Amino acid sequence: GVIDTSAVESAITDGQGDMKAIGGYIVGALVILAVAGLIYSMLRKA
Amino acid sequence: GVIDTSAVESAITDGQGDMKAIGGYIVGALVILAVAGLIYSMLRKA
Amino acid sequence: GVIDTSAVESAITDGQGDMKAIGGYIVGALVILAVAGLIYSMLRKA
Amino acid sequence: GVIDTSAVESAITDGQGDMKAIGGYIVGALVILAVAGLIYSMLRKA
Amino acid sequence: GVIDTSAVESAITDGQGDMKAIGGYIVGALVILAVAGLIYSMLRKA
Amino acid sequence: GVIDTSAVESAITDGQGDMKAIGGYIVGALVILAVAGLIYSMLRKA
Amino acid sequence: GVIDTSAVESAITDGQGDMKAIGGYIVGALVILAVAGLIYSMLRKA
Amino acid sequence: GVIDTSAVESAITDGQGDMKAIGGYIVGALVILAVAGLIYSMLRKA
Amino acid sequence: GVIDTSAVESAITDGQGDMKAIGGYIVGALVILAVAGLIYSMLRKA
Amino acid sequence: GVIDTSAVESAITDGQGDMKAIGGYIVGALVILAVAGLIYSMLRKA
Amino acid sequence: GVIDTSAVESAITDGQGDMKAIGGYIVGALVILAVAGLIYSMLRKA
Amino acid sequence: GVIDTSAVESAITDGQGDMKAIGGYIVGALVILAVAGLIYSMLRKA
Amino acid sequence: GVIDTSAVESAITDGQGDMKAIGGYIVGALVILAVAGLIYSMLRKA
Amino acid sequence: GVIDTSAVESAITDGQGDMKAIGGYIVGALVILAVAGLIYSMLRKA
Amino acid sequence: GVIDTSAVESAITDGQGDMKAIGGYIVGALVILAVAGLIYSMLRKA
Amino acid sequence: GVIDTSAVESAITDGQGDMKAIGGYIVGALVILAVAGLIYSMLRKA
Amino acid sequence: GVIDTSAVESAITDGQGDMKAIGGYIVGALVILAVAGLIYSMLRKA
Amino acid sequence: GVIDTSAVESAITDGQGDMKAIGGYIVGALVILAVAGLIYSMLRKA
Amino acid sequence: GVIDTSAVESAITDGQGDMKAIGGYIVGALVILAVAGLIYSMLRKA
Amino acid sequence: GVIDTSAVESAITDGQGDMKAIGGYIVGALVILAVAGLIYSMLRKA
Amino acid sequence: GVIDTSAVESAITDGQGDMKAIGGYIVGALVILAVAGLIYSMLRKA
Amino acid sequence: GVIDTSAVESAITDGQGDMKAIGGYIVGALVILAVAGLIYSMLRKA
Amino acid sequence: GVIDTSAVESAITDGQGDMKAIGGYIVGALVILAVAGLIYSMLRKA
Amino acid sequence: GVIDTSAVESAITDGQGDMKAIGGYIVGALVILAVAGLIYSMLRKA
Amino acid sequence: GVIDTSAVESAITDGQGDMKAIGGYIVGALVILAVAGLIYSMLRKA
Amino acid sequence: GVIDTSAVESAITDGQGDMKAIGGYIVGALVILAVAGLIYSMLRKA
Amino acid sequence: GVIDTSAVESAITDGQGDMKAIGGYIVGALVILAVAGLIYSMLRKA
Amino acid sequence: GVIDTSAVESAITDGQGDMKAIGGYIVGALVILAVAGLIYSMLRKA
Amino acid sequence: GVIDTSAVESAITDGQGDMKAIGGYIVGALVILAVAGLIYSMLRKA
Amino acid sequence: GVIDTSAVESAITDGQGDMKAIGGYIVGALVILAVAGLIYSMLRKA
Amino acid sequence: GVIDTSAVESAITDGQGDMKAIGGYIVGALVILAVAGLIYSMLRKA
Amino acid sequence: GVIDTSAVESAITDGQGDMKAIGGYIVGALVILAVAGLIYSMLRKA
Amino acid sequence: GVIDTSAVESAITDGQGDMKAIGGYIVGALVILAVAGLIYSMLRKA
Amino acid sequence: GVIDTSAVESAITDGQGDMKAIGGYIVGALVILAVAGLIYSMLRKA
Amino acid sequence: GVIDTSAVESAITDGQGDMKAIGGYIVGALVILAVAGLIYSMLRKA
Repeated sequence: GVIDTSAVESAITDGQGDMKAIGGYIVGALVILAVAGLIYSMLRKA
Repeated sequence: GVIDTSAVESAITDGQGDMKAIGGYIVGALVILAVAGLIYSMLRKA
Repeated sequence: GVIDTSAVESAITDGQGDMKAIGGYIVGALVILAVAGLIYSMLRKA
Repeated sequence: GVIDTSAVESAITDGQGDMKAIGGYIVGALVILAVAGLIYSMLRKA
Repeated sequence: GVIDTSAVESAITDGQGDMKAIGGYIVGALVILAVAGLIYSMLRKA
Repeated sequence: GVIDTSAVESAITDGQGDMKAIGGYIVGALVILAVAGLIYSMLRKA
Repeated sequence: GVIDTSAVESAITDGQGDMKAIGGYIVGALVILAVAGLIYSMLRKA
Repeated sequence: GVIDTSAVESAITDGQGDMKAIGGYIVGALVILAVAGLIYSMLRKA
Repeated sequence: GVIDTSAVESAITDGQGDMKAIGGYIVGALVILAVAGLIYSMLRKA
Repeated sequence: GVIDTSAVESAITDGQGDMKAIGGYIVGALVILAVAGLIYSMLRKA
Repeated sequence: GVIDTSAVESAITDGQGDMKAIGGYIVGALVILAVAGLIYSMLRKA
Repeated sequence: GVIDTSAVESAITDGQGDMKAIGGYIVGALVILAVAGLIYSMLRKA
Repeated sequence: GVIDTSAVESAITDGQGDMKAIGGYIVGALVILAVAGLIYSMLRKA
Repeated sequence: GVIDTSAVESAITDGQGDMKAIGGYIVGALVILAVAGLIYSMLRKA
Repeated sequence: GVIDTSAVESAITDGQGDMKAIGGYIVGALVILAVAGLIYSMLRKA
Repeated sequence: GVIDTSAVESAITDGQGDMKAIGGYIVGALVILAVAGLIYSMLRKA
Repeated sequence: GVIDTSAVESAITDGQGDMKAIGGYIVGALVILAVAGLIYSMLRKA
Repeated sequence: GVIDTSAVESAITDGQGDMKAIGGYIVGALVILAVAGLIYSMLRKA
Repeated sequence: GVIDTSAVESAITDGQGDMKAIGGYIVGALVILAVAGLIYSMLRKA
Repeated sequence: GVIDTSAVESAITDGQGDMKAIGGYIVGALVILAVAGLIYSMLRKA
Repeated sequence: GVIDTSAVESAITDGQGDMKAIGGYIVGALVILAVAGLIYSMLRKA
Repeated sequence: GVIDTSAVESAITDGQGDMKAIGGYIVGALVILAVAGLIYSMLRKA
Repeated sequence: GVIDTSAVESAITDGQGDMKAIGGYIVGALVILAVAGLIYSMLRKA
Repeated sequence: GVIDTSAVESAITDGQGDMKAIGGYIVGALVILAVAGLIYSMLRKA
Repeated sequence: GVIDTSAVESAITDGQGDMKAIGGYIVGALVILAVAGLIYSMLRKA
Repeated sequence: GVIDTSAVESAITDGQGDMKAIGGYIVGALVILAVAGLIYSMLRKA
Repeated sequence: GVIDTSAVESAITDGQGDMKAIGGYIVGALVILAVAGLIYSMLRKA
Repeated sequence: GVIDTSAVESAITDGQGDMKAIGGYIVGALVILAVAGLIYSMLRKA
Repeated sequence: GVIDTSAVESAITDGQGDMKAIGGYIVGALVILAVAGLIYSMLRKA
Repeated sequence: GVIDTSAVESAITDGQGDMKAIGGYIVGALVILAVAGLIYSMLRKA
Repeated sequence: GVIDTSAVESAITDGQGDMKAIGGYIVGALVILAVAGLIYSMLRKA
Repeated sequence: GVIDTSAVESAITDGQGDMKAIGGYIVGALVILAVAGLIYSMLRKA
Repeated sequence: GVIDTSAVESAITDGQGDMKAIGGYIVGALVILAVAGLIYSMLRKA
Repeated sequence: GVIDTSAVESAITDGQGDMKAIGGYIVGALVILAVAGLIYSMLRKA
Repeated sequence: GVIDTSAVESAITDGQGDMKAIGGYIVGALVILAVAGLIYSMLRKA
């Protein structure tokens, strides 16, 4: 008997690996929103 | 007479054993989702 | 005359005996599924 | 006959146990959001 | 003639008996989800 | 038959219990904002 | 012939019975959210 | 001549008799599943 | 010759009869879910 | 055949019934906000 | 030969019939939400 | 010579005759399942 | 088939109806502010 | 020799014939679900 | 073979039809808000 | 259906009611300023 | 639709009405100053 | 498809219509201030 | 069936109750501003 | 030998054919939602 | 295969079309505010 | 796309137009003051 | 509902009260100027 | 063996293709909102 | 001796052959579902 | 349920408390202006 | 992939374009105020 | 003896092979959704 | 069961703590404005 | 006598042997599903 | 195994790319507001 | 990332540039007042 | 059995960790707004 | 695991960086106002 | 947890720091006005 669930350990890892990519790159675009909003509020201020 | 259902006791155990692997490693990827979502909500916040 | 169906009484009993094994050990693996699913749903929740 | 659903009682308990972890630690991050938002509103105020 | 389906009456009863266990204990973990979600929504609220 | 949804009655109650905490303590910080704003307006006034 | 689906009539009723509990107690916690939000908006108002 | 198939009429009747037992008691356990599922869905709902 | 499949006509009818019971009573519990959900959404609304 | 969806007609009605309660009583608190704001603006005016 | 699937034509029709009930009455409660929300927004407006 | 297999022609016909009964009446109970399932899905829907 | 969205036509109308109330009565209080401000400026003038 | 499997050609055809009935009428009830869901989403929208 | 998805073409159309109703009538109430807000701002202006 | 926006009609009225108070009493103090200024100018005159 | 800005037409009119009062009565006191100044200059003259 | 934003064209127009009222009548009261101020300055002059 | 939205009637009432507190006490501080401003203008006057 | 799975090629094609209908017509109703939402947001905007 | 998202191209266009209406007509009312404010400031000036 | 800010060009122009009116007519009254003051000083002179 | 604008009635009164003080005491110093000026003119006279 | 998932490669591509349409055209309507809002803020400004 | 299981080799092959047909054509209809779902989610998105 | 808006009663009170400070001390500096102006006018007088 | 945010570049430009219009024409009316004020001060001067 | 499960090793591999296709191409369409949503949120932002 | 909302009690407290900082230090800068304005008015006075 | 069931021991072993192949390789394709689903959920998330 | 989330890296980048466009061009219009406001305040000044 | 706030540096500069214009030209008119006042005082002198 | 939700404890912590970063750095930019606003108000003051 | 919120640290910094630009350059224009106002007051003085 | 509002303490301080600059330097120019006015009054005196 057996069952090599070793290709899982690996394969799942890539899964996390890509979500860090999506997870990071995603944020990169929320900063543009962010800062562009501080500035927008600086100008309308004075 | 007899019937050695001892290879079961064992063999099934591996079954659980691998599901803890899938069961754990699976969660590892739900945290990436999770945290990447707190941060996403921190940035859009302020 | 006669017919010793006593080796049956016994032999069948083992039959039940092993099915409790399969029957129990089997469930042991449905809990791993179970709990690993509550947790999976806790994380995706918040 | 029988069926030892005692490994369930236990195993499920851990399930709750971990969800209190996820459940608590999760909130720990909603306070950071929270307070960081009161302050954000104090500054923009005056 | 006969057929003692009395060991059934009993044996099935345990079946229900254990499902109340699984049935209850299962819910115990859906409350943790539940409440942890009210609170999560209280904090993000104000 | 049965289903002890008594652990709910309780468990949910804590849920409300904590939201009164969050609910109160939250307000404690909206007063600081509040008063600090009356005063801010008193000074700029005269 | 027959089939006593009378234990259903009953057993299902409890089902509704408990959902009124969950159904009510659940709402009890949405009011805390609610009111705590009117007040939160009263203070930030003036 | 003859053939007393009267012990059949009877003996078969018990057969039905026991299947009503199995048939009923069996259902008793499908309600536990049932209700425990309505409640499970009430909690996850709100 | 013959074959009195008249006990079927009847016996099956009860079958439908009970499924209307299960079929109705079942729905009775989906309304509790339903309404308890409209209200839940009314409160969180305003 | 049949299916008494009459307990729905009723049960849903209560649903609306309670939302008028929440719906009305909710507004009662938006007037306090409202008027308390006209007055707040009368005083700061002159 | 044959197969009277005429009791279907009918029986299914009731099925639609009741879903128009649920389908309509359901909406009746989404208007209460709706309007109660326009008004809620009128008051907080001025 | 001969062999009157005419009592067959007939006798078999009844066989079909009863299976249309079982065959129809059987379906009558699959509609109850059916419709009771559309409705069940209408309610949980909205 | 169908769907009586006629209770909407009506129900929404009341919605507008009440907002004219809030909408009008609201203004009634902005005139008091208004005039009380012309007069306030007449007196401080001479 | 022979074997008139002509009563099949026919008899099976009815089989398809009725499944178009069940197949169509069945869908008639999935539209009610469908549309009643677009509308449900229109109202909750604005 | 076949499948009359013609009752769909129609039935869906009504779906759109009603959403134009909800869609229009809904807006009718956003104008009341709108105009009542221009006027509110005219008065507080001078 | 309904929505008793009658508690508004009333409640808003008080709003105006109090602003007449603030509105009047406010002026009472602008006369003191006023007259005290005519006199101040009479004396410095001759 | 509508918006009765008729209570304005009126209410504003009173506004003018009172300013004629303040406007007139105010002048009444500038004549006393005036004449009392001609006389003051007549006496100091000769 | 469609969307009758014709009730807007109209409804908004009234909005302007009333603001001309407020806009005009408002000025009517700034003239009283105005003239009453020329005269006030004529008298104090000589 | 049922749904005790009676704990709402009450709970919401407190909501209004506290907003009268915030609503009143808030004004208490706008008078200090107010009067302190009349006096400030009396002194700078003469 | 053989097996004319040619009536499949065809019959399945209709299957796709109807899903394009459902698939298209379905979208027709998501645009009404869509646009009616842009407009809803235009009005509440200014 | 296919998917006629051509009814979108169109339908969305109307969406823009109406927002130009709301968008323009909306401004028409901000000019009345505007000019009525220049004049208001001309009069109070001299 | 577009935005007809042409009704502005016009509407604003009237704004200037009326301020020339107020602007001129206003001066007409400062001459009366003026000349009436030269004469007042001629008489008191000799 | 309510709003105790009674603390205003009072609080404003003090406002007038103090302005009579400032208003009177202020004049006390304009007499010293006054008389000291009659005398100054008596002496330089003869 | 085989499986021509080539009709996927294609068919999915159209999927993206249409979402660029919806994706673009959608934005076209967010600019109208956008600009119409800059202008709205220019006018109310001066 | 012998046994020509050569008509099998062939005949089975057709079996696979047709399942590739069913297997492919089947998928063709899961893409329509698929894409029609991406688009459905694009529209409801913005 | 509850909501201790008692920390408000207090906290707001301090708010008034400090504004009396600012409110008083502020005036202390308007007297210096005041008197220093009577004297300035006494000296330039004679 | 793609996303033609080119209709933005353009559309926004018009936005600026119109604000220069409002921005300029607006000033045209502040000069009338301006000059009409120099002259007003020249006349009252001598 | 034997059993060439080698055509499996291969055949299954294609299975994975195609799911990477579906798996990838599928994502290609979730990015369009994604980005088109960042942009949608950038525009509505400022 | 449980939920340690104790890290909230604390964490929120810091929130208030920092707002007292911002709240105080903020005022420190409104005094500079204040006093620098009394003096500015003393000098321009005499 | 005898019976060499030794070719079984062996032959069956291969049976298990191949099922590990099918058993493993099968899973290899459930991971592709799995991961491709985490990622699908990451993208739609933010 | 694999999953080419490389088309993401790219595709998301464009997302940021366009938001810099919207982000910049957006600001271009807040300066027009800005400067047009300094000038507006220069003119009304002197 | 980035944000070209370079169009600001420039655009603001023009802002100052025009205020020097308004700032200078404005003064040009205060000299006319000035000198015309020295002369006015020379003539009335002797 | 088991389930190592230890990688959560950790992973979530980073989540908070980064939100303190976003949470702090975010505020750093609200001070620039803040102070730049005190100064802006100092200059326009005198 | 991880999440590189390092592109934030940076990106936000630029945000502050640009607000110092807007923040400074903005003030540059409040001085022109300022000084141009001292001078304006010097000339009108003598 | 935490929140370093230490960069505030500092940053705000500079805010005061610069206002002392503006606050002082501003006065420097009110003395020039002042003295230049004493002298102006000395000369016109004798």
